[PDB]
Amino acid sequence: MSIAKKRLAQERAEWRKDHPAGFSAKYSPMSDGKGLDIMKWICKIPGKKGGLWEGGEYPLTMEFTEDYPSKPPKCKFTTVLFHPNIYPSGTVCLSILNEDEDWKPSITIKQILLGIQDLLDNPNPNSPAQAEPFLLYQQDRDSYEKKVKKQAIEFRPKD
Repeated sequence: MSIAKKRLAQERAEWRKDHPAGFSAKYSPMSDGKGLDIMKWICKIPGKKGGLWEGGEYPLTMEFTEDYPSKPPKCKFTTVLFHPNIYPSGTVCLSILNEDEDWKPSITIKQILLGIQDLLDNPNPNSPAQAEPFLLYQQDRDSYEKKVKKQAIEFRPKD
């Protein structure tokens, strides 16, 4: 019994018990269609009300290794966001997701997803993972805010 999988099952159980509304966090379907992959989760983050990202839903994967809760998961936005701290790969750059910075083993999935949501509204000037939104954020905020708002519309759930 892996200690990673033991922890992940608890996280999922707790998540179902209580989680923020509008968020989603599930095991991903395995490509062969046979059951779910506990080591790769598919998540959704709603734009925070009142922020630039409001109205959007942002799909993100969390991939865990057998080293987890010791090592953080890797979080990647499925479609890349126009944001200073999201790499062109979609990968989230966030101190609590860095084992050499603020990652600690007790941190929950809920805490990660809320942390990332907060990041969306509050970019961090020292870890710029994407050059142009970082540039615009610093020097032409009005233009940044219009591009972000436009994108938020693009990520509105289908209807």
